Amino acid sequence: MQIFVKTLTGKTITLEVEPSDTIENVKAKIQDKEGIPPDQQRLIFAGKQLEDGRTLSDYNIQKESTLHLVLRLRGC
Amino acid sequence: ANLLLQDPFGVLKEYPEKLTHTLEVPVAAVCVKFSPRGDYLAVGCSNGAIIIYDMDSLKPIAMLGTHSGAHTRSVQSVCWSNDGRYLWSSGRDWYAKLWDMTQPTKCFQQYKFDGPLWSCHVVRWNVCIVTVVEEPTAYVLTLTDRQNAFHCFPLLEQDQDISGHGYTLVACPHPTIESIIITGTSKGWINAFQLDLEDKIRCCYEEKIANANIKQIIISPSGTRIAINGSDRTIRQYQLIVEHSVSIELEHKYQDIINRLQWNTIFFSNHSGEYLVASAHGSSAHDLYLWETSSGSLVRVLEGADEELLDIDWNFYSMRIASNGFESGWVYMWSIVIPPKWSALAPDFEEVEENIDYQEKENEFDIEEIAIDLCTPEKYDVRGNDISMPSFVIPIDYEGVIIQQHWA
Amino acid sequence: AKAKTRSSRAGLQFPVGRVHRLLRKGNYAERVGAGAPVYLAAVLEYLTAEILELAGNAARDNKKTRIIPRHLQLAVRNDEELNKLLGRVTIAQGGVLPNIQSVLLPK
Amino acid sequence: RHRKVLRDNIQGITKPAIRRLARRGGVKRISGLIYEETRGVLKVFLENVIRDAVTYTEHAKRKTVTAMDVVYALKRQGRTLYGFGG
Amino acid sequence: TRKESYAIYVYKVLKQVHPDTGISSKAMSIMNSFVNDVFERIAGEASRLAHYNKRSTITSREIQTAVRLLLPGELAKHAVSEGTKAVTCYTSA
Amino acid sequence: MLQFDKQVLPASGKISTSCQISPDGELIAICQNTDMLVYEISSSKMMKLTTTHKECINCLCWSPDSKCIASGSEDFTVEITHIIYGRIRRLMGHTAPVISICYNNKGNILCSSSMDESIKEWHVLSGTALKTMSAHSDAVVSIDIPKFDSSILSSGSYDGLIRIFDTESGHCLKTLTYDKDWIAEDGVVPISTVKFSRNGKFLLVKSLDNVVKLWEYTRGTVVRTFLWPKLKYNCGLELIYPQGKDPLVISGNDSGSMCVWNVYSKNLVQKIDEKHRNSPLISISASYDKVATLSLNGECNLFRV
Amino acid sequence: RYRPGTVALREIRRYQKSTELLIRKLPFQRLVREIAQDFKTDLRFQSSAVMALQEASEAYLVGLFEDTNLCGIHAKRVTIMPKDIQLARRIRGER
Repeated sequence: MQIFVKTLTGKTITLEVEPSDTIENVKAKIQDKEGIPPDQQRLIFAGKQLEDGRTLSDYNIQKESTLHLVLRLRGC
Repeated sequence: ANLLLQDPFGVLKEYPEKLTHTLEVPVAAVCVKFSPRGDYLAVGCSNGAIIIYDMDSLKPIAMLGTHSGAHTRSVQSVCWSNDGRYLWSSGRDWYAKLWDMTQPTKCFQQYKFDGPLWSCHVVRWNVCIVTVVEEPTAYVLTLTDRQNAFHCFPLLEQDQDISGHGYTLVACPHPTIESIIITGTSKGWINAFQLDLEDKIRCCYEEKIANANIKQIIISPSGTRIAINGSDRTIRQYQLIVEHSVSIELEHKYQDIINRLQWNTIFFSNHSGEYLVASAHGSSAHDLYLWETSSGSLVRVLEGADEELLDIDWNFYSMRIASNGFESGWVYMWSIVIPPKWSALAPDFEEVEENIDYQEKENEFDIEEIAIDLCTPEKYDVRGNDISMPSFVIPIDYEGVIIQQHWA
Repeated sequence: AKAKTRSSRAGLQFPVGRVHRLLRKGNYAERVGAGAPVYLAAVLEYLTAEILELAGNAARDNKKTRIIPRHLQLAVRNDEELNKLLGRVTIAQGGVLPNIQSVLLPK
Repeated sequence: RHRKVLRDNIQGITKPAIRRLARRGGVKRISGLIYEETRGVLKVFLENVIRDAVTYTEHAKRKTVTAMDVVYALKRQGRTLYGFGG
Repeated sequence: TRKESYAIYVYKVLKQVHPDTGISSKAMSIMNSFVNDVFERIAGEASRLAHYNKRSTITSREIQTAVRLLLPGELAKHAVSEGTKAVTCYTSA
Repeated sequence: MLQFDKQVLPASGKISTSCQISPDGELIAICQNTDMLVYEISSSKMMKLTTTHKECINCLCWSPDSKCIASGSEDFTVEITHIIYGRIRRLMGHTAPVISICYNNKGNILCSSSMDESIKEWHVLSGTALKTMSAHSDAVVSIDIPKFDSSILSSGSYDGLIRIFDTESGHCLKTLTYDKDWIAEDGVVPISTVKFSRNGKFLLVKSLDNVVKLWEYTRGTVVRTFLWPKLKYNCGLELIYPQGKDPLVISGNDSGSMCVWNVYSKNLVQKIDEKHRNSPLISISASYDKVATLSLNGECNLFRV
Repeated sequence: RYRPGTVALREIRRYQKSTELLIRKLPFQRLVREIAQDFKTDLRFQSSAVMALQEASEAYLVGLFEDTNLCGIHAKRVTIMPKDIQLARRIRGER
């Protein structure tokens, strides 16, 4: 099923995931689409920061939701 | 804390960058310490006051020290109880006043010491570790069941002399163990004494890091990293491991390379200490620093104030940085400043920042029984905090409010 | 950022190879600190960034893509504290700031 | 020991003093609105020279603003001063 | 012959603030000769300043007193901040 | 599930506007014109009190520790008075009348409405003006704070709007419906009373067409509606708290008929009509187990699970 | 009683012929410490480095008044005014 991982400054992506996918599985898909490493990613849903080991079903993520991604660029 | 649940998103950034507030406190102030929740800000003052502000309108709710137990001399430190109800406050009047906000201006109990005081740090609301001047042990002040006898157990094993290791000047209790308290000598050794809360105290760690006069020791709130502030111009963050048997190793060092200056105070972030915030010492040091504690580099610099800054407090519930003025006495305050949104005006508004290419659909030319609960308060907020353990609200002095309209 | 080409390590654009050469074959002092050309290249890049930003802004506000010296005078002299750094200097081919003193307008 | 932040010593550059200063500048009649304008001018001159006087000392890590540092502050703004050396 | 200038290094900063614009060569010779002025003005002042104090090394501490003198007002505070941030990144890495 | 315990007050007399039980659940303040009837529920004792106010006091707010009562009326007076020690403070700020106010959950910032499309904020001890909140287009009737934290301020008003504000910096934060403009329909039914819940995650609204809805504002949409088997009263609303699992919403009709809705369904189970049957109802409140009623004639009626 | 304006010319020649300092010392040395408060706190002033600031501020104001009085004369009058001082500073570059 389809999600948005719409990032803080204003633009959206379109991913294909399963609700049984891990967040790190979704964080892998962002990295395949952006090169941004999964350790610098925080995925936010209903204001709640989702953990790498948990699934999409755990957080009541439904079809065509908007997820929030907040990268932390290293350094300097 | 429900503002941030819909503020909306875009507030988790783990520092504040704009200074938003300024407590124009005329009587200059050394130490500042927020409440355990974001409610109040205690302001340790120079002339013996301890002003207590309500953080919501930047104006005080009381100034304790009227009825009993005013700190006559300058106050160096103030901590709070685990809930936010009591308040230990160590000053230079040789007293360590434990306050109770319930009976606000009246001290709960005090104790006369061997000299002036450097700090205090509260482990359980009664017991408190207090640093006597130039004494090779710290006299832990355990407020017993009887209010007259505080057994000042020496925080030192019976025969392990630390002459050549130094003199105890700081002690910060470990958060996630709560029985080990790490204490800093004056010649670089760091003693780690595990209280049994009997009085046996195992020396879990005694080691010199560098031949410096230790100024301040802080722990991350997850006890993982520990940073030390030497008298050399260096900050030494370690990696703390305890089950007891305790062990550290040098993760990184922090130094002013250009200006080559001293560090006044240092502070750690909420969760695991991903950020260190330090205040430099010399002239032209107008700004707190930030450090990515893993990469080791100077990530950001919080360019707010106009002159040196002494004490740093970081109440993560409000995500604020209180920072007292070294010169003016004024109390600068940074704050994560949210901007408004006009998408709050209507329930179908939307704020885009690009000229979006809306793609044509067809019909532009064509003409509840779910689970409802009202009983549980929310357990967490967007920062993962311990909300819904109801904080001790201030009791507004309702014995003296009735005159308080007339002449203070 | 990288490990070669010492400007890469500071993460700058202005070279620290060229600057550190030019601080020793310029006879400013005897021994140039190894930190010194980095800090000097950081200040130079910042000014070249700030003066190219206000130049480019005034180039789109006159509808043109590239930057000609008439934009550089407008970037400097309209600014409050870049004009003061460049007070005595004169930019070639670079017009004047338009102003007319008040009593010259009719009434 | 004692703690004073100064207030309004610019009123020490006195109305007769700005008159004597004007006399050496060769003027006959001084409008009464000069005496709050010269004070404005002087307070701007003193700032830029002290801010460079201090910046030199603060580099050399001192707490006394010595006479050569004042002179280098003047020498930098193209006011060179000749009775204090170097 | 090879006669070095800051032609490219100015261009690489133009592509970082305004990534769509270009620059005429006559207004590149200005920037080529603006930096060569601020260089010889900062390294000048930072070498009267290492000689009044009888040092013989241009450290990175002279270059920030020299910038806090020449650059006025808010260009001082910013170019100090972007100064120290770029020397810290040098030493650490 | 719920029944009548006792009626202790006689009906007629002066204008009865507000009834509020203090959160300790034993001290009730009946608000009439410039006099406060205090009724201790223990031995059904009585107590009379009088304020320094002049006109019809439309508002009432209890202290969270039951040690103060403040009130605002249409003559711009905003008075803060002690329950035993009398008048202590006063604020005097608004440029239009005030209808309702509420204390903070800390008791330190009473929120305060005006009718000229502006909510204003006061710190009680400093007695000055903090933040202005002027985002509305009508007489703003009810501004409610949740019982548990004091984070947010919901503003329902006579222009038919449900707009959530900020209390820290004071911007509007969420809207749940449309205005005169932006639909143009006659679906701009004004809102009479907005009430938060006990925990504060769900809102309750009562629009001027006697239809009560319960909003899940975090998601933006509604989950409950309550109708009776057009109004011209600013009648009171509450949600009763029985120790059973289902806590019932309560509102009053144009007449003195009060039915109680099963909130876990969308229907009723019960209706209270044996009291207030002469007089029309303007306000209600509750306590852990001691709910009062009111109408233009002040008959307070205890009930219990 | 002299004619108004002739004590002036008897006072111009007197000051121009001598070289003592025209601002009082102590009301100046206090002004320098007031202004040095902003840039650093509790400075000491090596006490010939205030004489180095009278002699460079007095000799600046006097060179400004020589350039003010030329502007007042140029506006066909003999009384300097603050709309002259602000001109002389604007022409030299200072303001």
